Amino acid sequence: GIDHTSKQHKRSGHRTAPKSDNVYLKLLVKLYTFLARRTDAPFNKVVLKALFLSKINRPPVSVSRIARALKQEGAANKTVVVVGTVTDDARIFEFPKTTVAALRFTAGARAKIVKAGGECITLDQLAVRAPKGQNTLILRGPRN
Amino acid sequence: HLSTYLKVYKVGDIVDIKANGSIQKGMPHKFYQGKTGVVYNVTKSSVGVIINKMVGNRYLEKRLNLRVEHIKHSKCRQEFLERVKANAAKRAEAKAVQLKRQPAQPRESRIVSTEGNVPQTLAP
Amino acid sequence: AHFKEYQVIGRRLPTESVPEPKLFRMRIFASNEVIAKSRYWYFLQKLHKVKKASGEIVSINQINEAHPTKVKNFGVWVRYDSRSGTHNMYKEIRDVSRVAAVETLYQDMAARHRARFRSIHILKVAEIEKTADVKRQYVKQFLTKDLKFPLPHRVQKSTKTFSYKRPSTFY
Amino acid sequence: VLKKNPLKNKQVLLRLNPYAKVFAAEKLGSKKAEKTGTKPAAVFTETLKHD
Amino acid sequence: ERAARKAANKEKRAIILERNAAYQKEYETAERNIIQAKRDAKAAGSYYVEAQHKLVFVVRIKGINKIPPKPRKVLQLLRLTRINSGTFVKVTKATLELLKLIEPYVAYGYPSYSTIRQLVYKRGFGKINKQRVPLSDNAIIEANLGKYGILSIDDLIHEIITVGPHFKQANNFLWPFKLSNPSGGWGVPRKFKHFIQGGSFGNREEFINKLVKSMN
RNA sequence: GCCCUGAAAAUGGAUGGCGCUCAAGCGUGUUACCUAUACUCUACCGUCAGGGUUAUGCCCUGACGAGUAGGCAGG
RNA sequence: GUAAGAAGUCCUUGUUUGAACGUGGACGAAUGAAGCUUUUAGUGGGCCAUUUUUGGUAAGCAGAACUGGCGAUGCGGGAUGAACCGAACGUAGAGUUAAGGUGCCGGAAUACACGCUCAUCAGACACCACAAAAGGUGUUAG
Repeated sequence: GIDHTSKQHKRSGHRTAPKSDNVYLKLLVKLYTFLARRTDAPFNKVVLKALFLSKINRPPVSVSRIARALKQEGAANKTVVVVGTVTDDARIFEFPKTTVAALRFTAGARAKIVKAGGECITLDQLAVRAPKGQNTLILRGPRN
Repeated sequence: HLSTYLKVYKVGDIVDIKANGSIQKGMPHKFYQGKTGVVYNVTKSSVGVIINKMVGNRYLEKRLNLRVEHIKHSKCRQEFLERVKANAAKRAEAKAVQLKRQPAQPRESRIVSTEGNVPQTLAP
Repeated sequence: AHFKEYQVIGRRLPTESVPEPKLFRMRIFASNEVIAKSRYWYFLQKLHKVKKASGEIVSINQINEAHPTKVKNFGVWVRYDSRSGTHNMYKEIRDVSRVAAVETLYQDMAARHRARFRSIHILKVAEIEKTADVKRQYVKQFLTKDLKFPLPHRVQKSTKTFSYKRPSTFY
Repeated sequence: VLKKNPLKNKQVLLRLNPYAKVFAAEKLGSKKAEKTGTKPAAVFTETLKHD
Repeated sequence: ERAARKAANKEKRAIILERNAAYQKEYETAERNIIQAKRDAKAAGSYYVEAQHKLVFVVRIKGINKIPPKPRKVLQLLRLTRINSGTFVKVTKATLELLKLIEPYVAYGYPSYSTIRQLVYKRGFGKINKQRVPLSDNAIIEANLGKYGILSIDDLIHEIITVGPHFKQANNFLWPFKLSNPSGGWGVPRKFKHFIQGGSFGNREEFINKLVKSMN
């Protein structure tokens, strides 16, 4: 016998893969597994961890929250990033000309961004633009 | 005991609670006896003391006021401060070590002599 | 096991106020140095106020017999705290060495009294130089002039199971 | 893939501890000691033998 | 490039051999000087006491069932998790109290250089983050404990036996030794008495070398 | 210290049985020996962890494996 | 109970004869190896053992306080046995052992050594645990 101390055969949790069955999302995690493994940048590991999350833990993030983030000092021209979904907001009337990348945009939010002048981009295009996450600003939605 | 009144207690100092029977006023705290707490504020008549009291399995924080007659200066940190100052001196001397503490080590080799002390043999 | 005699000395640890304390010595019969030192401290705790942490041993040594082929008549004092207050015993053993005398003594006590190593205390083993100081009759039996005696029953150890001889025990 | 043991297999012994070669040359375990004749004390032999 | 690799290897190897020769000289002159000190005291009629042992080797003797909680925890602390597993420990008051607590369940003593060398050579396994890696090469030690200047298995043996500044780190790098039961046997019929009472446990102070050489 | 007695019934009966008397009994000591799913070494199965790699996969390394009520997963 | 340091030590002067805050400069016993929610099964006054302690009498014992184990647990030994000794389990092989044992049943010395003992149903773990307090011209050593 050994007189164990650590409750052998632990599983460690941590969601090594997503529960989803979306093949495109699986392409995305297949790409970011390569990137986070070979780059050494921490941004890619963050994004890969976020891709496994559920709908409950991927809340939507608003245009107004993005504009708040861009009102920060020395953070106007950064490429903002929401792994989840991006919603419109009719409470704000003035919107910047920023670049933003996300899985899913709504029609109204995409229209607002395009109207202000910027562009709406996917995560793979964000990868071929900025692999290490250089000049990026990640955002997250209110959980509760 | 008049020396229990010419005793400055500044915020930060650590003191034990030991309430004497000779003063009926402010006899505190049945089990706050031989328990140590630092002082947070002081008024006349008065000193503040805080103690970490455990309930369940968490230490909550109880602040209190006591008469000066019951409290007493703690000699808890005497060797701590002495060792800190000696460590500063030894670090200066090094800059010019094992300043850390160490338990009792095994005593080393030596020689015992027989000049007038011949060994005395005996039995039960 | 086969015992040995060990000289042991103890120093009880110096202090300020008292450098070089008095170096008490003892003779022990025991298998090895560990048991010898335990017995040393066991007797020293009884005699004086010392402790294995409060004292130290100076020089463990062995004592070999000066003449381990010369036959000798030993007299042994023994005592054992049983059942009453302690009471003593004098025995005589004809042997070559103090080690053999002590070994056969321990065996004889275990046989004849059911008294054990833990129970027994050795006071003094002493060779008797002169005849006529030998008191016990079973040792007096063997000091007579031109002693002879037979061994009338011989029984021979047999290596085999079967024998074809109707064996004989003669001499 | 397989643990090979020193104290056998002089090759893996010599992979480590290359002092072993000259150790075995000078032999350094059957090594003789410088002789001396420091006799002991009368008090020592006395207190050993008795009293 | 391969020549550069071989050059670095040759440099480190020469360093190892001079270090090991130095250690051999140290050990022999130390023991010889202790012997001559004993002889000098004897000639002058004085007595010489050797330094109290500072290292001990400990071996587990009892299984896991019906062990009380305090010795169970102390054995966990000393990494004696199973029967016949063993470790070196540095002896001070703090450790002597532990040994007093776990005396019924362990046999310990003062080890020799020969048995330390045999253990570290035959059953020497190391920890590289984890995992009980076999040593098998001086590079595995020069990686991890080259921080402390221990470039070789013999340097590690030296830091062990001569108890050094980094004995703690070297001993924790050393996985607990996994030993078998002795080939000649335990001697005594019944184990669970003291070494003095015809048992096996407790301190025996020199015969642990014999025991671990039978068990390894 | 050992031995005898030192009271206990009723189917035939048990130091486990045979039987043992300088013992095959009592006490003690020295060795050798038998022997477990225990310890050591190796292989294989599975789980867990750590690494590597254009693929809920492939490779390397190591530690572990009791189980009722009951829970989870793969089939 | 508290303490065993970088949320700590030591220089720098504005606000009640001085305290607190603030400005900036120099620097520690041993051994061993995360936290946060969320949610629901089964069990929620059962049995055994040790040692602490109160009360106890024909004898036993009754109450509380830890701890360990069985319950859920197979393996070797005790001739057999839920809670005694050892030791905890993947499938196999080789070696070494534990506890217990080596006249035959039965694998292993009718081994070695020192003594004692003869029982008209000896003994073959004891327990000033019961018969119990002694008796005996049986024996041995003091």
